[PDB]
Amino acid sequence: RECISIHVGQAGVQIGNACWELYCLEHGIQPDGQMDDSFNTFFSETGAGKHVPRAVFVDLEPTVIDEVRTGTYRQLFHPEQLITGKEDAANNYARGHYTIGKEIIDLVLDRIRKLADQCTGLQGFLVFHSFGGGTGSGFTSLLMERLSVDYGKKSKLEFSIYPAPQVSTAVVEPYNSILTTHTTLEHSDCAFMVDNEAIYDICRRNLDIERPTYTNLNRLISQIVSSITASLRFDGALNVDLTEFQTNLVPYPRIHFPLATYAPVISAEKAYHEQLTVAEITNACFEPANQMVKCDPRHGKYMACCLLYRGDVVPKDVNAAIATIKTKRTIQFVDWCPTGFKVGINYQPPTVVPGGDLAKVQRAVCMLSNTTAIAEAWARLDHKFDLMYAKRAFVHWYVGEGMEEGEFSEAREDMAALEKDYEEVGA
Amino acid sequence: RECISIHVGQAGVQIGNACWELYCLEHGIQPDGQMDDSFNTFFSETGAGKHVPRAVFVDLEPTVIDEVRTGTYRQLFHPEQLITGKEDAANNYARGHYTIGKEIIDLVLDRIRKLADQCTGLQGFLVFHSFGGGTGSGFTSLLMERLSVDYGKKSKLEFSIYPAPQVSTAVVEPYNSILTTHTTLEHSDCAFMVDNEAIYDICRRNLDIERPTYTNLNRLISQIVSSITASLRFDGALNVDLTEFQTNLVPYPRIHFPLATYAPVISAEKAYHEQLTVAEITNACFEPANQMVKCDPRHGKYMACCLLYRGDVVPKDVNAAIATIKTKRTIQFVDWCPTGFKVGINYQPPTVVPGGDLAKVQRAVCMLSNTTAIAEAWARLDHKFDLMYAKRAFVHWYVGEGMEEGEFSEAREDMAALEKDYEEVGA
Amino acid sequence: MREIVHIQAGQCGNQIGAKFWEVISDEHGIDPTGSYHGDSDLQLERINVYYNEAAGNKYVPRAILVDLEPGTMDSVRSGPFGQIFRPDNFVFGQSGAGNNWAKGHYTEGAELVDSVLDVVRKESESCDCLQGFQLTHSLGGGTGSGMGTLLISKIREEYPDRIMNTFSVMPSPKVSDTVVEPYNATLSVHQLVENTDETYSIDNEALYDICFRTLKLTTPTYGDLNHLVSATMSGVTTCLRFPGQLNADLRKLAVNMVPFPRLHFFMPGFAPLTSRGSQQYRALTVPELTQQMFDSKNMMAACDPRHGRYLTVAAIFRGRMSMKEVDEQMLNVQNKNSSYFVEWIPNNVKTAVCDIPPRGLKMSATFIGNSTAIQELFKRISEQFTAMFRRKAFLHWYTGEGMDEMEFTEAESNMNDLVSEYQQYQ
Amino acid sequence: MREIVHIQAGQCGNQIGAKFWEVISDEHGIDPTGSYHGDSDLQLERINVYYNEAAGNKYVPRAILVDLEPGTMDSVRSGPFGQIFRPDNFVFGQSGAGNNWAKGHYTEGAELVDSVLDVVRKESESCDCLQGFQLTHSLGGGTGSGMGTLLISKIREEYPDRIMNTFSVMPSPKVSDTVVEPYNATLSVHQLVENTDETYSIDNEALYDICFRTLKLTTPTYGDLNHLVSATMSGVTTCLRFPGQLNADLRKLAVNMVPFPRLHFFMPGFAPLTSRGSQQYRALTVPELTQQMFDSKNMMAACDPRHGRYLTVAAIFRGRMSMKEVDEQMLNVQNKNSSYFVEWIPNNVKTAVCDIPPRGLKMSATFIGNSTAIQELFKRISEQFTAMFRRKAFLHWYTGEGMDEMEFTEAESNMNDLVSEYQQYQ
Ligand SMILES: Nc1nc2c(ncn2[C@@H]2O[C@H](COP(=O)(O)CP(=O)(O)OP(=O)(O)O)[C@@H](O)[C@H]2O)c(=O)[nH]1
Ligand SMILES: Nc1nc2c(ncn2[C@@H]2O[C@H](COP(=O)(O)CP(=O)(O)OP(=O)(O)O)[C@@H](O)[C@H]2O)c(=O)[nH]1
Ligand SMILES: Nc1nc2c(ncn2[C@@H]2O[C@H](COP(=O)(O)OP(=O)(O)OP(=O)(O)O)[C@@H](O)[C@H]2O)c(=O)[nH]1
Ligand SMILES: Nc1nc2c(ncn2[C@@H]2O[C@H](COP(=O)(O)OP(=O)(O)OP(=O)(O)O)[C@@H](O)[C@H]2O)c(=O)[nH]1
Repeated sequence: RECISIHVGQAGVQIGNACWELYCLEHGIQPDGQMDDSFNTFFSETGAGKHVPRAVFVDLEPTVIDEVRTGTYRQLFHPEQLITGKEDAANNYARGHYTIGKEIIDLVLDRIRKLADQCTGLQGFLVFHSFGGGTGSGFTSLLMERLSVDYGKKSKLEFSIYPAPQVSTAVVEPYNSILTTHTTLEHSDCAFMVDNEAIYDICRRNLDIERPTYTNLNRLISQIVSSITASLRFDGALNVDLTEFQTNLVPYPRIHFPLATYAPVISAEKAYHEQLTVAEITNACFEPANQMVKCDPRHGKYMACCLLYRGDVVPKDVNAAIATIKTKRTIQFVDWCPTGFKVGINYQPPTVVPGGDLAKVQRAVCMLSNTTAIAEAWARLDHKFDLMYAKRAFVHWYVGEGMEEGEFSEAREDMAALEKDYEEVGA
Repeated sequence: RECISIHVGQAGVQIGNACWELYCLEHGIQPDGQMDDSFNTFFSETGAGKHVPRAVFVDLEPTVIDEVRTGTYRQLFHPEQLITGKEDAANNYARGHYTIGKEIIDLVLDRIRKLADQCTGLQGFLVFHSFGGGTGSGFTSLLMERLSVDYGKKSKLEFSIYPAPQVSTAVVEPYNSILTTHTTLEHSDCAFMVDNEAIYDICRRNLDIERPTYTNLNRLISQIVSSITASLRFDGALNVDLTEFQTNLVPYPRIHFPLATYAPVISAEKAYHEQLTVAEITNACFEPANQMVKCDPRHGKYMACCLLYRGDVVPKDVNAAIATIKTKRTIQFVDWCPTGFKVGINYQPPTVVPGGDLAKVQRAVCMLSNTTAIAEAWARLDHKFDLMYAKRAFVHWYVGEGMEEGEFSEAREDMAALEKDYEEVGA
Repeated sequence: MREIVHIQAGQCGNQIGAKFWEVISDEHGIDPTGSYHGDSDLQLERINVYYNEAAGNKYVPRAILVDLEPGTMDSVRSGPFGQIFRPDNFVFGQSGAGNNWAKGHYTEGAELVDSVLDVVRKESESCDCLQGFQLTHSLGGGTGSGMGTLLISKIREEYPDRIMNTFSVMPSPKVSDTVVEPYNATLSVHQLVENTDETYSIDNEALYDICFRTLKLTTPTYGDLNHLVSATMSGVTTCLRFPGQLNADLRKLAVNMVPFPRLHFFMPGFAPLTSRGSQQYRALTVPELTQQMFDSKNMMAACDPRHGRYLTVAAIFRGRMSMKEVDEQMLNVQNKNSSYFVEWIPNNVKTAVCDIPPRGLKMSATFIGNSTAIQELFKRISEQFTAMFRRKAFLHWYTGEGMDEMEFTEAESNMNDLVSEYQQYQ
Repeated sequence: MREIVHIQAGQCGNQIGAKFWEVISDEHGIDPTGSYHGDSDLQLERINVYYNEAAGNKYVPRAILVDLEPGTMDSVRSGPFGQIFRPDNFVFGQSGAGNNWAKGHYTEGAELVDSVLDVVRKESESCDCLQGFQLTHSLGGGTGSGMGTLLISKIREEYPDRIMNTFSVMPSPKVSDTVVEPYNATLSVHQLVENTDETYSIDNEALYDICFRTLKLTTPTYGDLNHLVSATMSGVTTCLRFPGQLNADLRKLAVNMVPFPRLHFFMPGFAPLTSRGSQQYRALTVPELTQQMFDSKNMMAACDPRHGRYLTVAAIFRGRMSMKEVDEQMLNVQNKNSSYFVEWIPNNVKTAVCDIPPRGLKMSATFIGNSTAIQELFKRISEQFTAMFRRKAFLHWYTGEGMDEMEFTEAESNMNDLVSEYQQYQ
């Protein structure tokens, strides 16, 4: 069993440098690149007493590759794997795809090809990017379509960072988001999402970080993305494979947009005063304010859910916990899937970073919930797009790249068809 | 078993001084000319505690012989073997052949004759030159024809340096290349080729030498030419003789123009981070950008191939590697030779130069591939020749030497017949 | 003599199968290395009925562990008794089923079934006389339900005269650790009813109910649940492993307990099941444990037997006891519960006894029960199957492996046939 | 008494021949220097059947190592047992064949064959009574196929009454370490079918398949492959080296296994073949190893025997065993596989047994098999030969030594004759 993880854009590599420091600390791998079958799925054996990750950090702008090369994790990462471009994407879906995209994909597509030949147990893929700009929308979408025609059958786990309703960083983000989702709807088997304002809510009420930064945001992202693959790295009472997220969560091949949320999140001084057992974390993960994406699940219905635990978590009590969740009539499951639960247990506990904001805990859970609650988020994203599309705002840049008004309307009606399906399936 | 190696021209002796330093370092021979049956095939026993190579560096211009005489390898090489001329060839195929060639061949042809009498196991010959100028075209071609009438049956391994399509050093190089190939087509049993721009590509993407020189180019040439004879010097699991390159690569007596490429090529800091096993080097040697000559093998078909390894390389895994190459439908073998593979193993590992650019590796491979991919290279060389031949460009120098328009047309139609055969055999 | 070839399919099947070889190895007195250190000579007399003689007086088990993932075998091989199994029997693939019946039945199983059928063939030819096959699998997941059911059909055509024992755990609505459990359950029972002559329908929630009420353990893990179901496997195969006053082979149980060919889904049980603190306050006599066997709590299935009627029940006793007390106790249980026993059979209680009880207990008995109450567990799986199938939910993953929706409709018709059959004799 | 003159031609032939003298020297108890240190008297009783008495109780082997290059002898002479061979037997040329059948058959062999024929003549006259010749060569290359086949024809005319044993490894399409292998293979079998009365058709990929599946070694080198094929050479010559209850000479095997003069290309095998970790989990009894011998995995050729039918098979057992178990096991293998045995022969299984097993094993057996499945390996060599010959590819090097293309067409006709002959009796 093995897997490879690529990173795209500023959002990807800032997760990449932040998550791989956590992976090397779990397996006792020092930052200098050295210290049995637990680290094999992410790290290779480099001859004798040395390892290397199976990853590639690619970005068109060189601002982010040079600091990783001259950072503290210089010897851990391979220097040739750190790919750097020549020209910036400039928050344009077209520019990072066609002009700058076409001249660099030939290096990375052949690189990951030969990087798979030394591998033998490639279960799938998981990518890290953000459709809020150009590199994570244009270059990523070109990568997904050219990988699906080559491999196709293998899974792809998309982890994109979407914008909040009112809070945002860019101003032309819905154009990049609506254009790239036209290609991501059919080529992605599953795609987890994260919001930028909701994650601030996680650290505000619970962790009490009144002045957080993107460094603190990525550390709890590392807990999420490492928990889903914790079953493959270590043994457990009920192990779950990476392909389990395709069968048990995707009821239909185009409805593959689940939410995400994680618990417990607690500070140092609060960790010793709060009791930690499976009950409150099962009550807290379904809490609407503790979600990683701004969607009200009370308005919608859950299609599918999967619970994976870590640490000393016995199976007799967690089955009682979900039984209390089913009889709770606050939330409501859909009639098309009454047995909407997938339980998973792992003995390896959650680790902590030296000097990190998160405290140590004997157990944890990662809740990925499939629901129709993202339909109102997409309609709101499409609603704000119609105001700018009617005035032809920010259109002269994209048509100056080579595109035209055709795919603008194709992305609109395709997003309208996505809304037509989520209202039909929720009946 | 023994062999002798001569060198011609600037390109030959700059390979000669660069390759013989590597040969003396393998067998523990100090540069001062002294330190059982491993060094016998290249070096003789000079009485007691002293050796000498079986080679002769001949060049018409004296610029290159005097520096070897006053260099650092003064005592290693015999002073009488270092032959020097009187007048420069001046990038003229005719001048280095007839005017200056005829007065010096009588010294070297009789010298190598008596140099073979002390020898007893002369397997063949291997020469080093370049048809991009005059000495490696005129004086070499006169040497090959006068040696084939004397010996004939013995093999001859030509290692010529051909020009790139757009990059070049001289300006009248296709006249020298097309005229000398009329004689080299019939007298050479096999002829490996190297390009000047492709080898820069080897050190750019892989070794990352942004400012290389011809010293660095010749060191990896020494790894190539020493690997093909590594089976004769040291014992191996599957030894291959020098005559194996004649039977297993030449399907027809006039189609004897194979390509060359070598792997692994990796820098010092990248050697410790990259894993080194037989899989990726077998995937990398067939890579079109890692070739030593600018030809696209995807356009053509492989006629014959031979893989020779070095170091600790077991036979069970390399047979699996070539099996993965056959089922890979990216490349395609010709229907006239389905079993187009010749495997070779040697226990002696690849050595490194003190202070050299290449890093140490536990194993390596040298891939000499026979294919019809050189046909488009010859047609491009003939295409650029027709533009200059129509205007009679640079013709007054050759006819001033003694020649005329006859052999210009004979070289043209003979090269046209070479193209007619490569398109017929590739059907 | 009457060798039984063991087979372990799926994650749960390997776990309960691993506990099965552990608990019986202590009864026979086998070390984890494989050498004999038993105290009695009768332990070695019928050791060949599962094991094989080897050099150095070593005894290797005939356990063929099959799974579509490699990590499951590493946990079993690295167990306490993991070193006794044969390395050749550890045959397994690389890609898991991912909880899909179609993958383990058409694509992942078809490439592996050719390899495992050669392993069971050589083991079956080396024996003196083959009796049956003892399977451990789960209706949940893909490797247990898809591949585990497929190999039985290949063994059915190869050995049509031999019996087929299957200890099959199946899901429940209250304890459900899988979203795609009713599809795997509904498709598996279609294959089990035609091929298997014997099926022990065990429910997980009943094992949680058994450990909670009568045992009252503080922290029951999966290993404690395996100890209950593994004891029932050792209890049914007691008569052909030790002497007894009234022996009953596994075929003898089949003739008594299978009145019709499709009514072979039974409700196993085990007793005594007591806590560590409530042992001194209890007598080990036969009448008190008998009423515990017929109690709804002791049974390892969620169906309350008082909602139906017993077709035919078997009680395989163990230990030195009075035959009159066994013969009189089986009378009064059916007399004062005549409403819960069918009137069209004069005597429904089969019985058997052995002389060598388990280690650590003086007397014991194992309950096997055929009743019409088992249909309650099938219809709740049926309405779960019909609820998800009526809008084609979670079917597109099954169709990728060439599976058709007609087979889902055929499995639904067989599921309707099962619940109607038990309602006929109620 | 019945001396056998050994001969080693080619690189691979010298390697497997070197392992052959190594493995039997341990069976007889010979030091690398040449002195006797065996424990039993029977080891010295039939030591003269390969070796010769010398001064100081030294025993020199009758191994005539021939090769067209000098470096091969340096590796053999510098081996562990390289010092026991006679220096006079090390006869060799200077110029290699370069993987050309024509060079070793017309030019390089003709100048050397006059020297080596004097070496085998003096060795054959010094013996008490010549039995046969044991050859080790390879159909690949030029020195093994060209010169190794040529010396047999000279020995055939000189000793037409004596048998000719040839352990000939041959290429395969999956494992091919030579470009000009089908030309050397197609030309060599034309000479082998007319001269050699015995031929053990060994395939390299099967030895890789044997070491991978049943042995599961981590890093098999060529030396490990030589241990398998060298054991088969020691197994066939066991009856005329130690006492046995049913002796079978090499001529006795020929009369039983060669039903027609051209059908002398067999499929050898050896058993038991077990890993170091799977030895404790296995019984050394006779019925379990017998089914391993008839299994497709144990056979040292890529042809699956289930695609054809056995002409006649031989099993030369070793060690103290029950004759009834050997006589009853050979019955059931042909009874339950009657489709894979010819109906026009009533009994196809030859058998033999010896009392002195190999060192380190208590019981063992060697499989020799004649079957119609061997034609599959010939036709794939034929279509490879026809694919390269139909456009005259790689023929101009052969014509330099005076060879004509008619001989290639004649070898192609004989290759068509071989595959049609085995198809007749299928
Ligand atoms: N009484 C026990 N029940 C178990 C145990 N392990 C799992 N299970 C239960 O059986 C259910 C499904 O059985 P499995 O774990 O074997 C799923 P399977 O391995 O067959 O498919 P894949 O793992 O997807 O390849 C599972 O959801 C549990 O409710 C166990 O150790 N003991
Ligand atoms: N089982 C083994 N096979 C070997 C061994 N050495 C070589 N071979 C195989 O036999 C094939 C050809 O046999 P040889 O190595 O003897 C070639 P030969 O010496 O006869 O001709 P030249 O070396 O060209 O003079 C060869 O391609 C291998 O597939 C070995 O040590 N063991
Ligand atoms: N949660 C989170 N989001 C991030 C982080 N880094 C970047 N982002 C998001 O990434 C978005 C911008 O996307 P990109 O396409 O990567 O922007 P870029 O790489 O600078 O591209 P150019 O402006 O064209 O050079 C912002 O809106 C952020 O919300 C991070 O560390 N954590
Ligand atoms: N790769 C490589 N090529 C070389 C090297 N040295 C010379 N050459 C090639 O040699 C070519 C010139 O050929 P020559 O006939 O030897 O030139 P020359 O010896 O100076 O002859 P004259 O100009 O007549 O004196 C150039 O185009 C180079 O590409 C070297 O060290 N490495």
